[PDB]
Amino acid sequence: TAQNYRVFSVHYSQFHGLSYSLSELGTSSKRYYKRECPLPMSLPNIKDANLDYYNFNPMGIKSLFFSSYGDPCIFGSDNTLLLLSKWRSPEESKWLPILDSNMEIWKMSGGKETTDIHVWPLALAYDTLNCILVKGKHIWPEFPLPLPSEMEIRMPVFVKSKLLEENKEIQIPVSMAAEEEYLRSKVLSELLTDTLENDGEMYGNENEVLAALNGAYDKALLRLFASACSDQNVEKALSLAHELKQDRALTAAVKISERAELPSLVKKINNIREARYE
Amino acid sequence: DINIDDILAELDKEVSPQQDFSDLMKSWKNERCSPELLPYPHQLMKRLLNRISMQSQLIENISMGFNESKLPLLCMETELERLKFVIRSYIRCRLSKIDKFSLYLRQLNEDENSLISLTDLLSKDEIKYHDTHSLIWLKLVNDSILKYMPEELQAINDTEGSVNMIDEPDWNKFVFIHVNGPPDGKWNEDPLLQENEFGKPCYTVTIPDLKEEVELTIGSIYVMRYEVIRDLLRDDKVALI
Amino acid sequence: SLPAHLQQTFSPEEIQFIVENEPIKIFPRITTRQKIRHTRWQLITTDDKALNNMVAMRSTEVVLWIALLLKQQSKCSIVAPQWLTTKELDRKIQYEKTHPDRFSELPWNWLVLARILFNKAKDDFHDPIHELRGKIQDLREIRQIKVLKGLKYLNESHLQLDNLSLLEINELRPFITEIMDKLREIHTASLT
Repeated sequence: TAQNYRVFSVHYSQFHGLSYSLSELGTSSKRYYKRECPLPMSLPNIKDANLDYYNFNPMGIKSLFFSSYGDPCIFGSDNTLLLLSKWRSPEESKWLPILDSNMEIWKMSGGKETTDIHVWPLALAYDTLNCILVKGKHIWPEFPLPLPSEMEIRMPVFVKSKLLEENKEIQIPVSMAAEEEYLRSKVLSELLTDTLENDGEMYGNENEVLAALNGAYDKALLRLFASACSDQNVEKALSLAHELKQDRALTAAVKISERAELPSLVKKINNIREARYE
Repeated sequence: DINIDDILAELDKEVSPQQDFSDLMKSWKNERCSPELLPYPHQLMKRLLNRISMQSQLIENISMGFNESKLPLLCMETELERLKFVIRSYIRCRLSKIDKFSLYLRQLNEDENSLISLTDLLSKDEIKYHDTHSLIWLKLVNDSILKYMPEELQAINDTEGSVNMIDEPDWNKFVFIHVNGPPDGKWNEDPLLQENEFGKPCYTVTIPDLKEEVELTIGSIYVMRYEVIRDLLRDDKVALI
Repeated sequence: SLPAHLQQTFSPEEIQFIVENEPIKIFPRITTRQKIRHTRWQLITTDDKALNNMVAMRSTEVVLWIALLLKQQSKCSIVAPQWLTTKELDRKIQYEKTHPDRFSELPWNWLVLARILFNKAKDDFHDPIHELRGKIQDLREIRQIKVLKGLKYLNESHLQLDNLSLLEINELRPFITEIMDKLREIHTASLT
């Protein structure tokens, strides 16, 4: 799959194993990012509804594409969307699963173990996978193609046991919702910062949405800080507000410390602020 | 656990044409179902005619300016005719209700003790229409009927007849209303609002011909007499569905 | 000046106009977005920021007359709301059959929007149109049974409903208003 001058490939053989190669050939500046580095994906476990597809596509690749900002994405047989983060720096590159789409399919169905709906991926815009939700016994869509639905990316930190335990529509509690919002905001802030610093902005919207994303980052960190302070956990609260990015939201942590009556936490956060003035 | 909504809400904070158009259909839907002729929103309609004039010169200037992307021009065009339809229907409905209550309006002008006047109630064009319609109807019934009747019975603003000469609007006409609460989102400043059972607040109003108090919970639709709901509609708390 | 059939009520095409003047989620099939290297939309009765930022194969929110106008072009495809699914309509049918005295929590524009999207969007539904229109007709019929049951309580004082649709308000407006007006006239003549 190629997008503009970037080329992304997947190799497999019995004597080499699964791997990927990413390159940017261009009209000039011929640089190859990674050549046949191994690919973290699970091949399918090799009834006729799946065997009609796996005789046709043995690798389990539903789709292979780039994001709207140029980050590579792959959709394996385990129905998870893997994005390659920090691919420009080969010593910091990592593959981030940003959708375990079976889990969100189970989540929108009210906890029912649902089989008759599947995700057929097409594209990834920023925080949104465009994909046809195919209903029926077949994974693939038919010729009267419906409108591709939108699936917001969620970091897979959802355990089914706790969601079944609290719900005696699956409603996520505010603690792990803040946890996934914090993680998703952090990885999306990293991706937007890398694409804006390296490739620049292709529109005018990228700086303001990065600022709002850092805002949603700090709001989720304060909601984790509150659950830390509710359990009289001073050290976890200090570790949570130590990762707080902006100086605007530290005063909110001071007010939560005032509501939780932890004056040593107030003193250490003010020492953090003292380090932050210079 | 720690409730964090106020500090996060105060951290989040760290005239417009669409509202004018929503107010225009609020006036239109309140006008169409009401028996009483509603007060004229003079500033809103003056702003709407100024806006439609600026859009008319804008679309004509872009037509002089005529890649060919004609879909914004089509958006301008159906924009203009749908706004013209709304303004036309509102003025036509209130002109029909002017024609229904000509004698009531001329008595209300003739009574200096009453505080309601056509300068506060009607436009200049509507005042002109009502006045010259009253004179042309007057002249038609003098040279048609009232010339041949004696001095007691040519009066058209009569009151002491066996049946009342002058038309009167149905003040207790039943109308569908949907409560919106206050126009603003801040609920506590309304003195008439009061909290009830099951969480939902209501407005309490009294029907005097039965002498009963009735509760109008926020979020539900009713049919009520117009005299009961007149003071809430003039303060713009309900919408006439 | 006003016609007699438009005197004290709205015509259904005016209801169509009113529900054409709402926002709706939609998928553009054209790109009007300015890149880093075309007359603007510039509307005065709706926010044109979502229309200036129109991106192909994304979710945007535009007004419904623009939605129908662009669906006629097929430059942009209208997305059905959440309540226009088979599961949500079955949930509404179950709520109607569960509580006989109370109407279901349907939107005010549930008949007019359904008719508009049936006659204008024949290829824009994830669920099939067939059972969707069947459930729409079932909800319409059970709401008709509930308003027929509730019309036995025509009171001189007042009468309340919870979640009746605007099109059903124009269904039942002249009959209810005239009958209650004459009942009130009878009782006010009955007063000393």
